[PDB]
Formats: sequence, C-alpha cells, structure tokens
Amino acid sequence: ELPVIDAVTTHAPEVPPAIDRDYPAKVRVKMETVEKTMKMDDGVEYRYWTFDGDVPGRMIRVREGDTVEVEFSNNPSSTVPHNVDFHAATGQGGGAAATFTAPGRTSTFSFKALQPGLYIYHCAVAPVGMHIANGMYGLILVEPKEGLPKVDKEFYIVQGDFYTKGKKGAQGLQPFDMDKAVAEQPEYVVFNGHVGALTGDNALKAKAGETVRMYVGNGGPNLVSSFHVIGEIFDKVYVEGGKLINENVQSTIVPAGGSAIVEFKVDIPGNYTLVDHSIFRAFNKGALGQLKVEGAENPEIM
Amino acid sequence: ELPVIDAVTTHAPEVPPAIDRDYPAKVRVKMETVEKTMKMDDGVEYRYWTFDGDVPGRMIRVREGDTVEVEFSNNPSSTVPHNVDFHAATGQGGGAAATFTAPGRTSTFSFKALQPGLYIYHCAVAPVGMHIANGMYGLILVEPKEGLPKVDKEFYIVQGDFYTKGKKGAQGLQPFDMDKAVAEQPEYVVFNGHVGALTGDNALKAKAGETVRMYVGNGGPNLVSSFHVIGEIFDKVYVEGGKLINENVQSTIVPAGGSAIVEFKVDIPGNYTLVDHSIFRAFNKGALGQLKVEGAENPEIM
Amino acid sequence: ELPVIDAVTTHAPEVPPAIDRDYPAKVRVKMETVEKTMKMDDGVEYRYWTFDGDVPGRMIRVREGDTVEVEFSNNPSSTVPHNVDFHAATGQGGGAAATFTAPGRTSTFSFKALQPGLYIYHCAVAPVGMHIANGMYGLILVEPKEGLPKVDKEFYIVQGDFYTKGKKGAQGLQPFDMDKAVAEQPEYVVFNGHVGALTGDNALKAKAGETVRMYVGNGGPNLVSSFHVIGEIFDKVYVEGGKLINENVQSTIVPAGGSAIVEFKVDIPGNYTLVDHSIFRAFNKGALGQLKVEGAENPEIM
Ligand SMILES: O=N[O-]
Ligand SMILES: O=N[O-]
Ligand SMILES: O=N[O-]
Ligand SMILES: [Cu+2]
Ligand SMILES: [Cu+2]
Ligand SMILES: [Cu+2]
Ligand SMILES: [Cu+2]
Ligand SMILES: [Cu+2]
Ligand SMILES: [Cu+2]
Repeated sequence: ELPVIDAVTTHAPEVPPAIDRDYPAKVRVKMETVEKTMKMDDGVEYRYWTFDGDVPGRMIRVREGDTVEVEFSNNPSSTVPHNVDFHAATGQGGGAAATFTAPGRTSTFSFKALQPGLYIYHCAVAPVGMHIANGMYGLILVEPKEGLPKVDKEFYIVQGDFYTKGKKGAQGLQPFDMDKAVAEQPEYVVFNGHVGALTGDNALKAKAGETVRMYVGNGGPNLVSSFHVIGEIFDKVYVEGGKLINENVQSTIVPAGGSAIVEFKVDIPGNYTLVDHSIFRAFNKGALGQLKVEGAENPEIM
Repeated sequence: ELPVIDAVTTHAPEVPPAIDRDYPAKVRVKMETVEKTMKMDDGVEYRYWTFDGDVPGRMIRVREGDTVEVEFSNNPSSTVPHNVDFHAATGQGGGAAATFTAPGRTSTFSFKALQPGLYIYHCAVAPVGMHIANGMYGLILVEPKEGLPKVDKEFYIVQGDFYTKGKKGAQGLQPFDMDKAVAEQPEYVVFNGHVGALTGDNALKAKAGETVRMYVGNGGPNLVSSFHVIGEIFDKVYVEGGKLINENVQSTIVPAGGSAIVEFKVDIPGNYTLVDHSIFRAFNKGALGQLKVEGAENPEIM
Repeated sequence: ELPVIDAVTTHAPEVPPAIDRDYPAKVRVKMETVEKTMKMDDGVEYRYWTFDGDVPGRMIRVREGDTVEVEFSNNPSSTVPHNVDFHAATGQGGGAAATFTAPGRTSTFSFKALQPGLYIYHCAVAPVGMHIANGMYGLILVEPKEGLPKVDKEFYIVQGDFYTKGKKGAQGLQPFDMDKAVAEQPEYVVFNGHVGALTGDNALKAKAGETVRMYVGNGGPNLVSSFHVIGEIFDKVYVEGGKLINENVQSTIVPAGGSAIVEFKVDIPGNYTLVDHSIFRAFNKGALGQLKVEGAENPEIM
C-alpha cells in the first residue's frame, strides 16, 4: 500500500520545492476552475477561464512512479463545464473524461505518472481551442527517480497566444475571437496570461553568480515559441522537455502544447528579458518577460 | 550485380514488413501517379493528384546501402507531368529530373540509399507547391544496416495542409487556391489526405500492452506540426527523423518536408487521438486521428 | 595580457578562415551601420538597414574564451541610432546598451565569448522588430577551444522574412509594412537579403567529393525555417546551433533568432537548391539558394 501525501503546488513564477523522497507515493492534488475578468494590458480586460484563479494554473511537482489523485472542482459561478487533460497521464484523454465537471460540481480521479518530464495540462471541454485560448493550462513536473540537479533559482513560465475581437490595445472587456483563433492570428502573445505578468514590478529576481532553471511551457493554442533570453545563453536545454540535453543554445523551440527546460548561470548583474524570438510577438504583442539580476559588475565578461 | 528484390509497399496506416537481411539489394519499386476526385470532408470534394490512388503515397521500406530501382508510371488519364523527389536520394532533385513523366509514360531510374532515416518523397513538377498541395507525397523508410527493434504495431501517418478556394465546409468540388497557399492559410489540415481518414471507422487499432511505433511525415506544403497523441507520451522520438533519440516527449516538431519517429507502449485500453497541437488545426481543420485500443482496464494507471 | 588581433570578417556566402590558435586573444572587430536602398527582386527596391553595406552583416569567427572588442560606427547618413545585440555575448542586451550609436558617432565595447556556438547578432533599437526586418543581423561563430573538424567548403547563409507595403512583385521602392510584420505575413522570404542572392550567377560552388558545412542563421523577424537542401541529406546537424549533433536529417528547424550547422558530402555533380521547406516560401517568396557541384557522374549513386 502506497503512502498518501498532500501535494505542494505553486502559483506562477514560483516552482514547488524539489522532491526529497526515494519511494512511490499517492499525491493528492486539489484543482478548481474559475472564470474571472482580469487585466490583459493597460485598460484592457479579458474574461479568463482559469485553473485556480490565474494563468497558468498552479505548478504540480511529483516523482516518477507516483500516483496522482486529483479532486477536481468547477466553481458554481462558471458558465460552462471544465476538465483537465494531463500530458503526463497515460489513458483516455489524459484524464479529460474522468474530470468532466459541470459548474458547482466536483470530480475525483487518479493516474500514475509513469514517465519523468515537464508536462502541459489543459482543459479539453468542447470547443477545445476556446477553453485553451481562454487560459486553461499549466504544468506538472514529473521528476526522475534520482531527482534533478540542485539549482539556485527556479521559475515557472508558460507562453500562450490570445485572440481578442478588437485589435491589441482596444480598451474595455475584449471578447474571445473564434475567427482569429482558427486563422492563428493572435492579438496578444504573453508569458503567464497577461502583458507584463513577469515584467517591471513583477520581474523575476536572481543574484549574480546564481544558477537558474526555467521550466518553460507553451499552452498555445497555436503558436510555437522560439524561446530566448536576451543577454544570456542556455548552458543546458532539455530538448522539447524530454531527457535529451543540448548545450550552448541561444534560442529553443517550445512546441504548441509542449515544453522545454533551460538552465543558465547569471554571472553578471543586469536585466535579462525573456522573449519569443519570433520578435514581433515580443515587442508588439506582449511576449516579454524580465529577470533582474542584482550583483557586482565584471568588465571581463562585458 | 546485387540480389533483386520486389519491394512491398503499403497504402496508408499500414507499414511494410520489417527488413530482416544483412546484405545490400536492388529493390524494385513501382509507383503510379493518378489524378482523382475524392471526398475531403462531408459534402466536400477535391481533385487530388496522388501517388498510387490516395494520400499519402505507398510507404516504401528499404535498407541502408540498397539500390532503389523505381519504375515511375504516370497514368494515361493524368493532365500534367509528374515526378518524384526522394529526400532519401542523393543527387539531382532527389530523382525529380530522372523521373519527369508525361501522362501515359513510364520512367525508370535508380539511386543508392546512402543513409538510414525516414524520408519524405514528393512530386517536384512546377509549380512545386501546387503538386505537393494537391497530395503528392509519401514516405520511404531507410532502415539502418543493423535494422530496427521489433515492435508490435506500426503506423504510417502523414500530415498535410490543404488550400481550398471556398472556406472549410463549403460544399462541392473545391479548387486549389494558390493565394491561400502562398499566404500559408489552409482551410484543411489533415492526416492522410482527408478529414477522418484515420478516425471513426478508419481509426487505427491495437491491443492493450502492445508496443507502438508511428512513422510520422509532414508533407506540408507549409505547416509545421506540434505532433502529439492525447493520452499518451512518447517513450522515444527519433528527432526530426534522424539518428538522435529523445525520450519522454509529450509533443514533437515535425518539420515541413520532414518527419519524426515516435514509439510508445499502449498499456491501457481506450481511444487515443493523434493531433497537431497547434490545437485549432486539430479540432477545427481536421488534424485529428484515432488509435482505438482494446483490452482490460488497469485502474492503477488511471 | 591578451594578444591583439584584427579580425577577418566576411561578407556573405563566405566564411572567415578556421581559427588555428590554442590560446585566447583580443579580437578587434569593426562594424558600421548604413541605411541604403538596394534591389530585392527584379524591378523591386527596398530600403535596407545594414551592418557593413549588405544583408546579412559580416560573419565573425572567434575562439571560445576570446575577448571580442567592437568598434561600432553609425554612418552620418543614417536616420536613426543603431546598436548590436550579440547572442554570443553574456550581459545587458548582449551589448545593445554599450553600442547604442547615434548617426555620425562611434562606440566601443568588449565582451568575452564564454561559450562555443553559432550565434545570431542583430540591431536592438526600438522598434526592434523593424530594425531586424530591414536587414540588421548576422552571425558570429564561436569555435570550441579545440576547434572544429576540417571541411572542404564552408558557407554563410542567413534566412530572413521581409514585409513590403506592396505585394511580392510590385515594382519600385517598397516601404517596410508594420501591419504585415505584426501579422507575420511576409511578402519576401530570402537567403542573404535578396531574391537570388545565392542563385543563378550567384550560386555557391563546390566539387564532387568535397565535404560541405553551412552555418545557417535565421534572423527572422518572425518565421521559422524548415531548412533543406534538395538532392542532399544532412550527415550532421548541430541541433539549433548547439553542441548536440543529430545525423541523417532531411530537414531541420532553424528557430527565429536562431541557427543550425549542417554538414554533408556532395558525392555527385549537379545543382542542389537550399530552401525553407515550408515550400511556398521557397518557390513563391524567394527562399531559394543554389549550390552547383561540378565533377563526374556516378550512376551507382543515382
Ligand atoms: O536578443 N533578443 O532580441
Ligand atoms: O492532449 N491533447 O489535446
Ligand atoms: O526536396 N525539395 O522540395
Ligand atoms: Cu474549460
Ligand atoms: Cu493536449
Ligand atoms: Cu505532380
Ligand atoms: Cu522536398
Ligand atoms: Cu538598427
Ligand atoms: Cu535577439
């Protein structure tokens, strides 16, 4: 019989603590879907559909071999059903059927995390593209039995493309636009659901000399990210989120409904900006994040 | 001179028998190009230009070092010249010049399969994009001298984007639309030339516990696939169809005019759906396939 | 202190000589930004913004551990300031802040090439996407300490998407078009700044039997290249320009703001054309280059 443990999940930029256990366990996770109106950009509002109050949903972290027990609830105020498809899960719809939950209801189901990796999870209620485009996606990290190398700083980042009826900048509550979605012409492309969610006062933080690891997901719906950090180079890249590691990469592809893990040492102070290098998305649509590094200057590097 | 062997090619979902020989051979392949009107979707017809009657063309399977002798016939009823560019072939146009065949003629030529891999082959008659967009592509698997591991189930899948003058859903015979193709705005994105070609009654089949390997090609012309199988995880991925193997990947990029090889064990019964995870293509344009798995339920997994 | 060496930088198709030194050095590089009108296609002119007179800029080649000193000059006739972000550099904007140069001014700065790889460098003056779209980008190769394997032929290739107000073919001077850029709908997609820059009389050259290496960049701004050479197969691919080597690949993804290194032996005469296999870009938008190989025929290969 398997041990029962409550999972530690985090709201985004934050990542749960590393797992210090060398045996399988039943990990209980609680998730709620809530529809709410939030700021997309200055003077722009959007009706997001979320996993636990924001975009992306809370990061889940378990160990290879663990059984993940999910208590899935859909808030009474929701207008449509919601569920969840874990790319980390093996079986019918990644758990979608088992978690189909009408508003004001609760569903429970479990699945075994048979393989390590960094997996996207997202709502799969029809129409699928709309539920995803409204913000229903997050990440679940399944650590290898032996764990991952220790690192000084960890960040949870998820890129998504959004389709607004009005063009980028149009004030007020902007409705989801089906036509632009099908045509794959988003108005906003962002990290963690909103323009500036990880920039300015919300910038990520690290200290010079610290090793950094970013768990980068791409919830889509449609765009593929040419992920890059201005002023830095990826020492390591877990290609497409898998076991294969590449090194000295400037820009990595993060598939739609996919992920990547990148690591780099920030040996010099300054502001590093995360971007989808399909450039106009970054400087015109909002795909821009910042990692502010405090510390002391080294002219030998620059 | 080498031992002669008549190639066994398969119409799509099916893959030819694995190669169990450790010596080079002259493999005789016969291909015919035929233009025909077929159903793209319910009430929607399209004039396809095909390699052997459907999209994709018949899968070819040879061994690294083999000499592939192609007898290329262009059906008498064709209205334009056709040829073939084998990405597996080294030399002028991948064989296109040597296989330029007018309607009612048969061209013969040969090429040595110098390197193992999973290669796209397609027509290259001007205008190249049009011949490809009308459905002229397939895959040729060149096995390594040592062969490939035995697997229980092998499937032949090729994604393609189609450009219809009318919008998706418009009834009747829909002509090829050059303007949409250049702008890279397809109306249909499908697996194996037709909406549902691999779904419903045409779903792929396997039994719980079987090892599965999918040879995934992307004939384009333009889209790049974020290939994924809902409810499953790729144990192995031959990155971009080459020698490099990744593991535990949820979604892999299949380059336009490229491929990928993914493997996974289907340990639990259910319906698994193949999709391009640039999501709207899958649930709005037709990039959706199904693998039905019969067998007995394991709750420990889900 | 470090020996000072004037760098050899090459205008594109050409690559600087391999680095034959096993000790670090201070490599002096001179770069000038100049805005000039040039031919994009027959009867079509475009106002390019360039690093040293053309697109891409001159290729820089240094050794891991080298200190790169840059003397950056913005020509008096320029209408806006320019600078440079080296993806090879670690620190604030890859050197963008330190190289912000007004017209008629000169700036100097230096950085240590801490990691080997093939890096894109580009202007980063707001609006960033426009400075890149007008042609401001190039490559800097940072060799590994031990160097790279000897190869018979080396080529400098950089893809880029351009956005013109008029559609492809419209005669006269065509201004940059922001709306098409944001929507990611280029009119021209080319290798080395102009349609035909590497084709016809400008084709690359090699002899049968020679080993070839192409340093492939993708300055974007927005597209991702499914890079392929018709009639050839990539023996080796430095995945996304990093350390990881794939083999037997027909087509590789070159990320926006990213690169790749491909190698192949041209064992038979003929014309091999480089293309972005998102096919219409190649045959309709200009993403087409040629490598003409002289020598004698080998029927055994084809
Ligand atoms: O170097 N990033 O635009
Ligand atoms: O998990 N596929 O939508
Ligand atoms: O194989 N070139 O389209
Ligand atoms: Cu939902
Ligand atoms: Cu999914
Ligand atoms: Cu044809
Ligand atoms: Cu091709
Ligand atoms: Cu500039
Ligand atoms: Cu950049």
